[PDB]
Amino acid sequence: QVQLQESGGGLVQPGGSLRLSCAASGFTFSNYKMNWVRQAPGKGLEWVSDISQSGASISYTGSVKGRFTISRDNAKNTLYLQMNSLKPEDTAVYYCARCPAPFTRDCFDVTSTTYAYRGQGTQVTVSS
Amino acid sequence: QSELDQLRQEAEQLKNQIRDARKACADATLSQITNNIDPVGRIQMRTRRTLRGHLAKIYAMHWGTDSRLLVSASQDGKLIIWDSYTTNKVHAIPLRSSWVMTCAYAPSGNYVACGGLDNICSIYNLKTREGNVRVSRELAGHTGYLSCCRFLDDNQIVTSSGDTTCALWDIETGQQTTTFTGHTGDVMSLSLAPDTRLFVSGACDASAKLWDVREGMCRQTFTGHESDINAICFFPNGNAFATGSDDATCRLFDLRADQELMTYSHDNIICGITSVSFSKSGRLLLAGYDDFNCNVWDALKADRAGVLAGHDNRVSCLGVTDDGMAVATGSWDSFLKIWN
Amino acid sequence: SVSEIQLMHNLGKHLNSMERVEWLRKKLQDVHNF
Amino acid sequence: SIAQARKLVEQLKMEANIDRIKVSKAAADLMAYCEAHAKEDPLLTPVPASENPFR
Amino acid sequence: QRNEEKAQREANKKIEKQLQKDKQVYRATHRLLLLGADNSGKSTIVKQMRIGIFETKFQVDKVNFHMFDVGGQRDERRKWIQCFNDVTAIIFVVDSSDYNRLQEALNLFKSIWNNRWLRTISVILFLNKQDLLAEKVLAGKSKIEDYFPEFARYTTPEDATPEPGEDPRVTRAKYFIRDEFLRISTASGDGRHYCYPHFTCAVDTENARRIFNDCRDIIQRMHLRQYELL
Amino acid sequence: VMTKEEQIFLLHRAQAQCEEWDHILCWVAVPCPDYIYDFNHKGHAYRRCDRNGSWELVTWANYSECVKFLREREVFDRLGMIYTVGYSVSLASLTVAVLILAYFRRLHCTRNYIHMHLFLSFMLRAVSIFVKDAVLYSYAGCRVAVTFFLYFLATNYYWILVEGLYLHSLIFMAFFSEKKYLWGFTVFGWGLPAVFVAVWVSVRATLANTGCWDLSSGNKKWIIQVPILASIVLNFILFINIVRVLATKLRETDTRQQYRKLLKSTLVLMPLFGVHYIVFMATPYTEVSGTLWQVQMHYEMLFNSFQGFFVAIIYCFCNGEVQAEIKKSWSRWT
Repeated sequence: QVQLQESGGGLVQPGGSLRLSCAASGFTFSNYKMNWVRQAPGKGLEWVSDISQSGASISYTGSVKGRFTISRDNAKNTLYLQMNSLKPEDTAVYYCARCPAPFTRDCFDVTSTTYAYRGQGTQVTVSS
Repeated sequence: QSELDQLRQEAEQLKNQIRDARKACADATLSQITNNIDPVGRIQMRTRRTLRGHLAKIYAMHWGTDSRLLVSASQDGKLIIWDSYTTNKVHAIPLRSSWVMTCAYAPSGNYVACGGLDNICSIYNLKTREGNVRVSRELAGHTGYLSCCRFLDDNQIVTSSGDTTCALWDIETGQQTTTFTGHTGDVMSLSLAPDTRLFVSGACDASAKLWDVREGMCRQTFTGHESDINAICFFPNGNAFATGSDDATCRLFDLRADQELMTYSHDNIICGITSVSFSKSGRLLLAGYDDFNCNVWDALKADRAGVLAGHDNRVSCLGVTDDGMAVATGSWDSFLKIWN
Repeated sequence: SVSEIQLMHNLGKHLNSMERVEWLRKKLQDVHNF
Repeated sequence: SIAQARKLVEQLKMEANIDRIKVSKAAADLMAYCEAHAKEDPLLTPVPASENPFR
Repeated sequence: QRNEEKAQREANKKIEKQLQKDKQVYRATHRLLLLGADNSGKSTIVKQMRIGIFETKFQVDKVNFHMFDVGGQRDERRKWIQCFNDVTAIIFVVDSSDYNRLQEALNLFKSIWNNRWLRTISVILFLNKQDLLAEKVLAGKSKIEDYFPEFARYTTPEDATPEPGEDPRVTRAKYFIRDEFLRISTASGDGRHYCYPHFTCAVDTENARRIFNDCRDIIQRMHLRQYELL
Repeated sequence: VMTKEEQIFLLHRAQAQCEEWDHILCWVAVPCPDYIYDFNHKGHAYRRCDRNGSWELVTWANYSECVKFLREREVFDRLGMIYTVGYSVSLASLTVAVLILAYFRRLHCTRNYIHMHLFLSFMLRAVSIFVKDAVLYSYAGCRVAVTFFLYFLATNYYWILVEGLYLHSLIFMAFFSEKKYLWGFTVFGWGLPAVFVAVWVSVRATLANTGCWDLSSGNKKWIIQVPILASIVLNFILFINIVRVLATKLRETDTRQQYRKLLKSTLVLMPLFGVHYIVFMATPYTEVSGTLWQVQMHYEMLFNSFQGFFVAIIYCFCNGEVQAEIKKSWSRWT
């Protein structure tokens, strides 16, 4: 079964750090490009970042650029998102989205409302 | 809160209560059981009658139950009903929607259906008392694109759409009767059982659901794929079926066993399967890759018996005749070839 | 001028030359021997 | 979410109550059916041009 | 008897006559897919060419165009977008005056451009709502740097022609947006397909001719690519 | 101009008039006879008359003044060799090109349909010179080899125009209906050359019928060359427009890289458009002894011979699209 379970997420002071772990099962982690998407309260899903099969090609949404760090470990089938600084604007639930087709650069529908290959996700809360 | 967390664990524990039952009923495997069966060897099949006359890409086809007439659909609003024996275009139906993604020939041969991004499965009467063929009616009511619409009787048609619902209709009055819900993704393909009391459906969520036609409930769900299921078809006896997904593998699931029996994967193959159809005996599986060719799999050994390399684009639609005489194969090169 | 046609013409004239030349070369030789 | 969860846990009830059999007794069925009906399939063995409508 | 054979053979000839006449019109019409988002302004773009799935029919210099606004379907595209792998062009519309949802448009552009089936279709990119962009930039309340951190390190390109009597802050805002779509276009584009970005407002007397001009350019370049000229 | 046949007829007329005759003139100083074309006509032939009234024997005669006017062999045979090798490989390569583009159904685009006709057109021009060479250098027997040479030469200079017109129409006509005018091109490629070739045969059979129609008759030679020279200026104008447009397309896809690809695309277009001919198009029939004449024939024969070879390599062998069908049929055959 294609399952994606996310770890971390919690209460944090502004300007803190937190690491999110996404464990993958029921597929070859090595072939699908991964993604991180967050849903702000009363707001649509937004794309945050993506990582290619080999980790070479990494992007970010700009609103978080050079503050969020995304890494993947094909050995343990684990996808990470190292949050270095935590702005109060990034208070949202973080899903560990996976691209639909394995060996393709295109990554459609990872930000869809009802996407199949997106984990349950963990709520990341930033406050005083 | 606490109530929602209880339901998540209660439902998840059921999955843990099924997976142990599934692994418990795995004393043997299909691969080791049929280790001594005499191999099929090499299956060589060559083109017999290439059918030409589609302007645009062919998206789907269907064989008549007479094993002689086939109907094909292409993205130029044309349903052509071909005569396979003689290569003669019996009808060329002009469609209101140039965008059609599926078509089915009725077992009686009186009607044909098609639907696509128009969100409606139109029915065309081929035995009109007047010269040409017309639209019998429109089955409006779906929300998504019609991915596959096969026929139960002259008056029952089962349809699947992009709105994650399979619908069973009634042409006599054109109102939807039974709605199948449960898929979390776009539904791509169906398969009617030989007894017509069941049908399996594969959606864009790596899950194939077996449905009961008369009851309107999903009695069983097969998971084990890694990407969208693009085609599905029953085993000839109706006690099993096979699927093709975007992860470039084909899997045969057993209805009674409840788990996947055997997968059809090759190291060289990294292209999604677009169409699957069993041979009449069920000993061969034919899978149409978007790697521009079809591969004939040994259905009890996972050995490529043969390749139907004859197309200049994606293999769209594949079918085998009821008697199992020959295999048609549409494609996006607008040419529908027949192999044998 | 198409070169190939021009050169057809030119080799025509060239033949005209040695050919007609030899013709008389023989005729006037007849005449002298006479 | 709570409404569907009580339905979804109900849905998995019927799936959990299916009467499974071992694939030793189930894979043999496709093994046995593919042997009996092998003789009547004109793809598994070549069909002569006389019987073949397509040759 | 073979009397039935003659009847079938003449019905195939009658069918073939109609198919030839339908081939001429099919090749004479260019099919365009009109993508975009909820606020993109495809609604007001089709009002210029008015002179479930929805088709818009118009002609420029006696050349018929079909424009399809696929509106009836869900938010998942990955399977209905494959149908339009034969279209002349993709008319993509973007809201240039909503920087929050501008990144969404860039990701959609990226998925279209790099698709295994659409990697040969050129895009006629339309940056609608340029009028709302003028006022928003001069307002100063919303900053591009809030969403795009590289707008600070960006200068107005030398090969950029501002509109008559235009504020240069807007020109630098416009052309940063444009370059964001073109940056994706050139990263994987191998001459198979090209992007044709354009700056349009809701009040334009145009975009019928712009599509016609860009469509002719797309048709010109496939000939040259066939000739190995490009 | 004056054939051997005419010169024999003129001497025969003078013989019949004489009927002493010495085989050249009817007889002492006699003006060198007008009827002998190559004689010096301001000179005299001489005999001696005896005191006895008999012609002086050795009969003594002195024709030294008449023969006043009586090296070039190696010059033309240099030109013969350079193209015979050139047109040989041109025929060998093109016959491969037509057969490769014959049975490949997937290569039957209307563009490759013009390529078939141009290749076939270069076959005739590459063999009609060999037939002309065989017939003449190796009586309507001969006159068909000359007439088929002129027609199979005009078609190749109009089938280059047809192909250049086809590429120019694809660009400068907004969504050119290629299949609508495809029939018109094929009539214009082959049929229009025959319009003036047949007219030239009309004017060279009823007015100047002497010999095998292989000598210049003044303005009568312009019935073929002028209409051919109208497809060298026209094709050069099309080539200027197409190279102008391909510059614009590269300009709006980088500067120096685009400038390069532009040169590469122009060099492969030169063979197909035949902008070789514009160089020496205006050259009239110059003296063979001319320095101009020698260089432009050495250039022209060395370039026209391999023009079929250059086109076959460029447009049928180093073609990305054509090699795709070979590699697919390579897998399906091996």
